[PDB]
Amino acid sequence: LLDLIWLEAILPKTISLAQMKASTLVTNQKGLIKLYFLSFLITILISMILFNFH
Amino acid sequence: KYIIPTIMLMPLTWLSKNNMIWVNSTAHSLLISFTSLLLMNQFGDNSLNFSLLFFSDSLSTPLLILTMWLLPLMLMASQHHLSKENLTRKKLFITMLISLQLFLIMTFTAMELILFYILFEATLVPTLIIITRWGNQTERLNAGLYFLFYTLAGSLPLLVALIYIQNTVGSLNFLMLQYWVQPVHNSWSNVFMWLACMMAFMVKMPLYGLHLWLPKAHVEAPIAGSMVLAAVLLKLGGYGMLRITLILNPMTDFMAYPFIMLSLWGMIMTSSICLRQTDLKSLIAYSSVSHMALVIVAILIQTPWSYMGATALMIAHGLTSSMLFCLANSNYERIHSRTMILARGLQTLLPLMATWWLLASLTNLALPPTINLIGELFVVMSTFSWSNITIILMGVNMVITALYSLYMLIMTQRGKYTYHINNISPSFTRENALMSLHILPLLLLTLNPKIILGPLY
Amino acid sequence: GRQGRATFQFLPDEARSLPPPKLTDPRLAFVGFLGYCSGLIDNAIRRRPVLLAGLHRQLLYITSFVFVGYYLLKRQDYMYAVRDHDMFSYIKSHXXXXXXXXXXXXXXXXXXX
Amino acid sequence: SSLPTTLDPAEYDISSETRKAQAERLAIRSRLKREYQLQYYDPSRRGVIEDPALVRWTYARSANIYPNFRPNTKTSLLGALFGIGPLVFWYYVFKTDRDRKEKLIQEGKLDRTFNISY
Amino acid sequence: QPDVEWAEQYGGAVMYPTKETAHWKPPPWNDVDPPKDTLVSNLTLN
Amino acid sequence: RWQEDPEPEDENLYEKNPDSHGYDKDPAVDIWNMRVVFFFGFSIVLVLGSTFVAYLPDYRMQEWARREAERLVKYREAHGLPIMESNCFDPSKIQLP
Amino acid sequence: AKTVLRQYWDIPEGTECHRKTYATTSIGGAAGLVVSAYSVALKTPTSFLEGVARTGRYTFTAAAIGAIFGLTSCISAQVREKPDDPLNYLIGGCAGGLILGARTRSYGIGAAACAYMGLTAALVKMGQLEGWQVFAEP
Amino acid sequence: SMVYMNIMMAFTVSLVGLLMYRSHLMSSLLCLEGMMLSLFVMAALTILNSHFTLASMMPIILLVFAACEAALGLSLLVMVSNTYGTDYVQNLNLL
Amino acid sequence: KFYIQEPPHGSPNWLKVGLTLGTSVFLWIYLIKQHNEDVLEYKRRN
Amino acid sequence: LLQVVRDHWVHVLVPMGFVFGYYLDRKNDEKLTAFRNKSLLYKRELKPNEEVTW
Amino acid sequence: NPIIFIIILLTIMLGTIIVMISSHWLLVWIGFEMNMLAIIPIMMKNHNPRATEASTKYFLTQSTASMLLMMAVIINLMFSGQWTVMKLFNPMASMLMTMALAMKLGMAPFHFWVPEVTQGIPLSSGLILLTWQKLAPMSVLYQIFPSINLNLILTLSVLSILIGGWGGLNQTQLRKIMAYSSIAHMGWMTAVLPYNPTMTLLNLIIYIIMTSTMFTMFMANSTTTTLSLSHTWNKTPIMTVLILATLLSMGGLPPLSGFMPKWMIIQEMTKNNSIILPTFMAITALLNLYFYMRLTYSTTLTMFPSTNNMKMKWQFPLMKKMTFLPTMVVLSTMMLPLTPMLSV
Amino acid sequence: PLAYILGEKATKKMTEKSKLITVDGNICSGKSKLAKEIAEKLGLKHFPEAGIHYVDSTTGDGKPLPVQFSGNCSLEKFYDDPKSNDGNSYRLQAWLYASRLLQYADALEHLLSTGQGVVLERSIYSDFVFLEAMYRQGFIRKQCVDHYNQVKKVTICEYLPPHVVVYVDVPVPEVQSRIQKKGNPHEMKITSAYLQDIENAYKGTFLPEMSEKCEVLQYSAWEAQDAEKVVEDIEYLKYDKGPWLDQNDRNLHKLRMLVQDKLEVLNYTSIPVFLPEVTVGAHQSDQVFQEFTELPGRKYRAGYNEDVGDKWIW
Repeated sequence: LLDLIWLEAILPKTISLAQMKASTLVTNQKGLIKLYFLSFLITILISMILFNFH
Repeated sequence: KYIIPTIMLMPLTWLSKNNMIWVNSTAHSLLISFTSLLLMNQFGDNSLNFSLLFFSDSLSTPLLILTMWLLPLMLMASQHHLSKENLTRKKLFITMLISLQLFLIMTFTAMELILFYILFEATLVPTLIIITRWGNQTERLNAGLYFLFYTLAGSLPLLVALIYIQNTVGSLNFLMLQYWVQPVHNSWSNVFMWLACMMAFMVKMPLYGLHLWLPKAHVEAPIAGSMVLAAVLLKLGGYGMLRITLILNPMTDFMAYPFIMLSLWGMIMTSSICLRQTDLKSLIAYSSVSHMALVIVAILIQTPWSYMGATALMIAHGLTSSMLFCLANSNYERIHSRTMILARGLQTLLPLMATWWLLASLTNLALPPTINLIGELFVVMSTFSWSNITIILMGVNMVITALYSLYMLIMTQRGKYTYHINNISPSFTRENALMSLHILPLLLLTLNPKIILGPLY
Repeated sequence: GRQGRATFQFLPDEARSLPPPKLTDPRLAFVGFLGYCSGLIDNAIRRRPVLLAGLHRQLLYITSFVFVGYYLLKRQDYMYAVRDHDMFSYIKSHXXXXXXXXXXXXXXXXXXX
Repeated sequence: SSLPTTLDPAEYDISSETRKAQAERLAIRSRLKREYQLQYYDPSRRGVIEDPALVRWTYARSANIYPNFRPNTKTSLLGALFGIGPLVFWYYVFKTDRDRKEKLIQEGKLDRTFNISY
Repeated sequence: QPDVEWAEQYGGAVMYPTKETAHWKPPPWNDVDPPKDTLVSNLTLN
Repeated sequence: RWQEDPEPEDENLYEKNPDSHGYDKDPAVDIWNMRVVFFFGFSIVLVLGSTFVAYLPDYRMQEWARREAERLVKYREAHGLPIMESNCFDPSKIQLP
Repeated sequence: AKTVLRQYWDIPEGTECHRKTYATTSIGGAAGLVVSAYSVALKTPTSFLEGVARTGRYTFTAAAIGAIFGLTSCISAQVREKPDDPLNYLIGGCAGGLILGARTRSYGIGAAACAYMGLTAALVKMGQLEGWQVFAEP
Repeated sequence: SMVYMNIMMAFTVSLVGLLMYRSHLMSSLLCLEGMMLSLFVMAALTILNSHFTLASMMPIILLVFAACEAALGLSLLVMVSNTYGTDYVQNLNLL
Repeated sequence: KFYIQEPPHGSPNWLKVGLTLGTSVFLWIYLIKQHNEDVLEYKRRN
Repeated sequence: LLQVVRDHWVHVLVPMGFVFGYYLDRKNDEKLTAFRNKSLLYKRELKPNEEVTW
Repeated sequence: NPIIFIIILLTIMLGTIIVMISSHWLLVWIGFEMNMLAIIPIMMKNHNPRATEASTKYFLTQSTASMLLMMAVIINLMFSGQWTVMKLFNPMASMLMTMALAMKLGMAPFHFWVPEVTQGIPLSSGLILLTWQKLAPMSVLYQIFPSINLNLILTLSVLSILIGGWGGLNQTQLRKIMAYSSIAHMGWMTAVLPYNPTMTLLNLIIYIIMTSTMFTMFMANSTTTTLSLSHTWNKTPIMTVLILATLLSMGGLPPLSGFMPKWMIIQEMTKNNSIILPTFMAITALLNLYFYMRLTYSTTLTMFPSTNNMKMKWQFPLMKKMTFLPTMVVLSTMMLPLTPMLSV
Repeated sequence: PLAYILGEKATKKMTEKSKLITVDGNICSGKSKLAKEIAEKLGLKHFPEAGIHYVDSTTGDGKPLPVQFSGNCSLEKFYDDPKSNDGNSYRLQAWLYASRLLQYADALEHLLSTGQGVVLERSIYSDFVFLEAMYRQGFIRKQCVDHYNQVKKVTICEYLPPHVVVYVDVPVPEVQSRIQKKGNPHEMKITSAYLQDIENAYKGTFLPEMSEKCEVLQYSAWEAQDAEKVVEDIEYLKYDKGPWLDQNDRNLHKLRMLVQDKLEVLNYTSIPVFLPEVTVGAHQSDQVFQEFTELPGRKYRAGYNEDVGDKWIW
C-alpha cells in the first residue's frame, strides 16, 4: 500500500499528467496552415483585450 | 595537496598496458589514502584554512578519509565483474569512479554553499552512467530516471534559495565569513526559504516520503554489488544538512518539528517492510533507510549531543552498510540471482566467510562500542532532551535492528544447498580482502574514535 | 553595469590599458588543457590511432585556445576594473545614497534548545 | 488463524469424485519433478538452475505495482487511513508534551539542578 | 539487458499511443518520394 | 527467433587451471597484484597509519586543556572567590533599555 | 482583464459576499473562453453545431470552478475568526478543484487535482505579502 | 486622425484576411501584396505631411522589398503546383 | 596489409604540416612580444 | 636504466603528481600574507628570523 | 552547387551584419528580408515534396512577421517621428514589435511552424541556418530593451518552456527534438531582457555552439531515434561518448557548461526581488532534460540495432567545427565564469 | 571533392567514347563472366561479380576477412542448399545487395574521374530478379520482401542515371546441364524450378529496363562468345534521349559527391526497421565488432596503421 503504491504515487501523478498534456500540443492540429494561422488571430485578440497593454 | 593526484590518476589508467591496469589503479590510490590520514587529522581551536577557496578545509569532516578509503575498495570488488569485457572500456570505467571520488574530495573540503552545490550535482552524472550501463538486471532505466527525477526536482530549489540569501545578507561563500547571520523572524515568505534548503537534502537523506529513490538504485544495482559503495557515499553526501541548519536558519525550527515526525515513522515502517522481502540487496537497501533516518531526526533537534551522534553515524554507516553489499556481491557472483530463499547455506561451502558475516551483520546492532553504538546512543540520549516519549518509538527500532542482522544470518545458517552445484571454490585472496579492509578500520575505531565524532569534541 | 563611455571596434579600449595582464595564470593553463583536449578528441571522431600519440597538428590546437584565451582574459581584466571604477566613482560623487552605520551592540532574542 | 480444532483428520469426502482429482495432483507434481530430476543427476552441470516458480515469486512482490491497483477502490482509502493517519497522530502527542515542558520552564521551575547536558 | 521488444516500444512513430493520432504514418528513412501519379503529362492539340 | 542474439557465456574458473589465484588471466601478474600490492596498502595504511588516527596528532586541544584547566582551578580558588564560573563574556555591558 | 483582477483584491477587504461570487465567475468564465478558443482551432466537426458544444463543455465548467471557489470563500469568511489566513482559502481551492472530475465520470482525476488546486490557490492568498511578486521592473 | 482611421483599419482587415482561409493559397499571397500596399500608403502620409524630404526615398526602397517577397514566395507556390495537381492548404504531408 | 588497393592518405604532406607547425610558432612570438610590450606599458603608465 | 623507462612509464607519474600538489598548494601562502606579523593572537616581535608564520 | 551556394550563404552572413551594424529602422527591415530571400534556396536543395511544403510554411509565417514589424516602424513615425533604434515610444507599437519578433523566433504563440520546417530541411548544413538565424531577431531585442511591457514578453517566455517541455515528449524524430529545444531555450533568452539586457548575448554563445555541435555529429546520417540507435556497435563507440557530452549539457547539469546560462539567468532575476518565476524556470527545464534522458539510452545501452550490413570503410564527412566546439561545450564552467564581462 | 572551381570538373575530358555497359542476366550459371572478359577491347576496366568476400577485398587490404568476422554466419554454400528454421536465405541477399551497391558506387566514381569504359557483372537493376525467383517457392517470408523494397526505393533514387547499355542473355531451359558441365560441386544440385522462375521473372523485368531510355540488346547462346560481334554492336548503337544525358554542372557533381565516400552511400542501406532474419542481436555482435578491431586489417585508421606502414607519426 504505502512504500510501493501510495508514497510513490505523488510524483508518478505528475509524470502521468505531463505525458497526457504532451498530446494536447504534439498530436493536436494535424497539418494545415489554416489551423495554425487561425490561432494567431486569437493570440492578438487576447493581447489587445484580455492581457491589456493599451 | 589533494588537488592533482586524483587528476594524475586519470592519465595513469590510459597510459598503462593491457596486462596491468588493475595493479596500477589500486596501488597508486592506497598511498594517496595514506596522505589524507597523515595531514587532514590536525585541528587547532576552531576550523582551519588549507588554501584559498577552491578546496577549503575541515571543520567536522573525517568523512573525507572514508571516501579516500573507498577509493581503492570499489576497484577491489569489481574484479570478477568486468573481466570478460573490452580493455578500452575498463580504462573508461575506472576514470568514471575516479571522477566521482574527484568531486567527492571537492564537496567535503570546500566550505561553500555555491561551489559545494554544483559539485554535489556533479556526482549525479557519473553515477547515472555507472547505473544505466553494466546493469545486470532489466528495467535499470527506471533506476536511472528516478535518480535524477527525485533529486533534481528537490535540489534546483537551492538555486532560488541560496542566491536569495546572499543577495540579502553579504555572501555565503566563505562560511566562516557567514556570521553576519540575522535570526529568521518566521514569516510566510521564509516558510519556502527553509523548505527549499531542506528538500534538496530530504531526497539523498531518505525519509519515509520521497524514499523510493534509494531501493530502486540498489535492486537495479549499477554493478552486481561493487558500485553500490558509491551510492553509500551519496547517502552520506547529504552532509550539507549539518551546515544549513547551523548557519542559515538557527531561530526558526518550528518547521523542523513535522519533519522529525515524518522520519520517526521512517524508522518503524521502513524496518517493517525489511523483514519479508526476497532480494538480499533490498534487505540492505531498506535497512540503510532507517540508519540514515537517525541523522535526520538528530540534526533538526540542533542540540550539541545530536551532532556528536550524527557525525559518528555518517562514518559508521559508510563502512558497515557498504560491507554488507560486499557480502551480497559474493553471493551474487556464484548464484547469479539475489533470492535469499535460494541462496541458503554457509559453513558447508563457505566456512571463513561466515565469521565475516557475523562481524558485518551484528554491527547493525549496538555491539561492544565500534562506532555504531557510539553513533546511535548519543542520538537516543539527545531525543530524550527533545521529548520523553521518543524512546518508546526508538525502542521498537532497537528490536527490529536484531531482526535485520539475525534474519540475514539464519536464512544463511540453514545448512542445505541441495540445488546448488556451483560455489565450489570457497574464496579468492581479494574476496576475503574486502571483508578485512572494511571491518578492521571499524575494529581500530573501537579503541579511540576521537578523530571520528568531532564537531568540537 | 551597461556600457556608457565605451565604444566598439578593437575589443580592448587601449586608452585604459593601465592594469597588468595575466602572466602564466592558472586560468590560462586550464584553457590550455582544453586546447589539448580538443587535440585529443579530433583523433577520436576522425579515426586516428592513439589520442596521446598520433599526428602533430595538436600544436595548432594548443596555441589557438591560448591566443584567443589571452585576449579574452585581457577583456575580463579590463571590464571588471571599469565596472568597479564606475561603482566607486558613483559613491564618491553622490555620498548621500550610501549611508554608513557604525558601533552597535543591539539586543536580540535568544533561542531555546 | 484456525478457528476450531486443528484440521488434519476432519472434513473430507469418503472416496467420491475427489479421488480422481487427488490422482491429478500427483500427475502435475511428477511432471515438474521429472524435468528437475533430469537436470540434476549429471556431473557436467555446474550451476544453480532457474526454477520458474521462485522467479515468478520474486516478480510478484518486486514488480506488479502499476499493472495492479488501477481500480483505486474504497479499500485503498482505508489503507490510506493507516498511511497518513499515524503521522498526524503524534502531532497531538509531541506538541502536548512540549507545551507541558515549555510552560514549566518559564512559570514554576521544573528544570534539573545538575543538567550540564545539551 | 535491452532487446528487440524494447526497440519496438520506443519505435519511431509518436512515442506514446494517442486516440487523436493513429493515421499519422512514420516518414521514410531518407528522402521522401512525391505522388508522381496523375499529372498534366504533355497536352494534346486538335 | 533473433538469429544473432543466442550465444550464452558461462565460464567460472576460480580453481580449474590456475590452481591458486585471486583473478583470471596471467598467474604471474596475479600473485604480484592480488597478494603483494593489495597487502602493502593493508600493512602501511592500517598499522603505520594507526599511529596517526588517534596516536599523537595532539588533536583539537584535548590534552592541552587539561594542563590549562588545572592551573586555573588553583588560581581562582586561592586568590579569587567565585569558583571559575559566574558570568560569561559580558561584565557590565550595554543594557537593553 | 486587469481591471477585474484589481477588483478581486478590494471585495474581500470588507464582508461583501453576493458581489464577490459574480467577480470570480467573470474571471473564470473569461479564462474558460481563452482555453476554449484554442479548441475551436483543433478542427471542429460540423461548424456552429458541435463547436458551440465544445464551448459549452469548457466555459460552463470553468465558470462553475470560479463559482464554487467564490462561494466557499464567503462561507470560510463568515465561519471562524481571523479573515486573513492561507489555511482559510485552502479548503476553497479544494472545493473549487473538486468539480474537475465532474466534467467526466471518473472521480479520480478531480480527487488528484483537489490537493493540487487547493495548494496553488492558497499560494495566491499567500501572495498578498511583499515577498511574492510575479513581475518586476528594477 | 482623420485619414489614419481608415488606412489603419484597412491594415487590420487585411491582417484578418491573411490568417483566415478558404483552402486557396493564391489569395494569401494576394493579401500580402495588399499588406505592403497598406504599409505604402501609411508611410507615404507620414513623410509627405511632415516635410522630411530625406525619408521620401524610403517607401521607394520599401516598394522594392515588397516585390522581393511577393515573387520569391510566389515562385514556391508554382513548385506546389508542380508536385501536386492544384494549390490547396488542405493538401499537406508534414507532421 | 601494406595499404593495399590505393591508400587515400599516407601523410607526406609538408604543405599543411609546414603551415601548422609554422603558424603556431608565429603565434608564440606574436603573443610573447606583445606581452613584453604590455609589461613595459604597465610600468610606464603607473 | 633502459628497461625501467619502458616498463614503469606510468608508475612514476602519481607520486610525482603528489609532489606537484605539495608544491602548488604551498605557494598559496604568499597570496595570504595580510596580518602575518600583525593581529594579536600569536603575534611576537621576531629578531633572529624574518616572518615566522607562513 | 559551385560558388553560387557560397555567395547565397555569404549574403545571410552579410544580412545579419546589416542587422548588427545599424541605426536606421528601415535598415534592419532590409536585413531581415535579406535572409528571407537567401534561406529558401538552401531549404529546397534536393528537389523534395517535403522541402516545397516546409519552405512555403516557413515563408508565409515569416513574411507576415516582417510586415507586422514594419507596422511598428510606421507607428514610430505616427508618434515621435524619430528613426533611431533605441525606443518604441508607444504602448501600442511595442506590442506589435515584440510579437513580430516572436514570429521569427521560437517563442510560445508562434511556434507551430518550427517542428514542421525543421523536418523538411534536406541536410544537416541547412539545419544550422535556423539556430544561427535566431541571432538576427535577438540582436534587435537587445537594442530596444526598455519601453517594452513585461506582461507580453515574460508570459511568452514562461509559456514557451511549458509548451517546449511537453512538445518533445511524444516525438521520436531527431529534427523535431532539436526544434522543440529551440522553443525551450527561447524562453530562457527573453526572460533576461528586462532584468539586465546582458547575459542574453552570452545565452546565444552557449546555445549556438551547443546546437552546432549536435548537427556536425549528426553528419553520420540519422533522422530518428531508431536510426541513431544503430551507431553503438555497427559504427564507432567513441562517437557515442562525445554525443553524450552534448545531450546532457543541453539540459540543466552543473558539471557541463550548458548550466552556465542557467547559472546567470536565475542569478540576475533573483537580484530584483523575483523568486516565483525562477522556480518555474528550473522545474520546467527538467522536462527539457527528459527528452535527452531517453535519448541517452540510445547511446549508453546496446538496444539491439545490430543490422547484418557492416561498414568497413571509414566515414569521411565535413566536420569543420566538430572538434574545436564540443571541447568548449563540455567544459567552460570551470574555465571561464568571468566571461560574462568579456561578452557583454 | 569540395573545391571543383579550378581545373578538376565533371565531364571535362570525359563522357566521350566511355560508357557504363552492364552485362547481366546469366539465369543461374556463370555465363556473364565469359562475355565480360571478351568485352575488354572497347571497355577499359571490367569488375568481377560481387560475392561474400568482395566487401573485404575492396577498401580493405588485399586478402578477404574470415567468414565469422566479415558476414555474420553468411555463406554462398548455405544458399546452394537453402533450408528453413533460422537459416540465411534473406540476410545473404541483403549482404549481396550491399556489395553490389558498393561496386556500382566505385565504378561510377571510376567513370566520372578519368573517363573510361566500365563493364559491370550483374548490377543493382538485376538484383530483384535474383530475389523474387527465390520468393516464388517457400524460402523467404513476405515481410522481408517489403523490407527490401524500402531499401530499393531510397538507394536507387540517389543515383540519377541508371545505365547506358544493358546486355540481355536468354539461354535455353537446359542450362542446368551446362551448370553440371562446369566444375562446381556447390553450384550443382540446385532447383530446376528456381532457375526456370529466374528466367521467367527476367522477361517481365527486361521490359521496364528497356523502356527506361537505355539501349537494351538481346543475345543468344550461338551469338555468345563473340569478340567481334559484341564490340561492333556497342560502337554502332548510340544512346539517344536517355536519363544518362544530364547537366554536368548540377546533376553530375551531386552524383560524384555522394559516390566519393562509401559510408555516405551505405548510410541509407542500413534500415532502422527491426527484422528477425536481418540479425538483430547485439550481445554477440559486440564481440564480433571487437574481433574486427582485434584483426590486423584496418582497425586503427582509414589509411595508416601500426605494424603495416606508418613512415612518420605526424
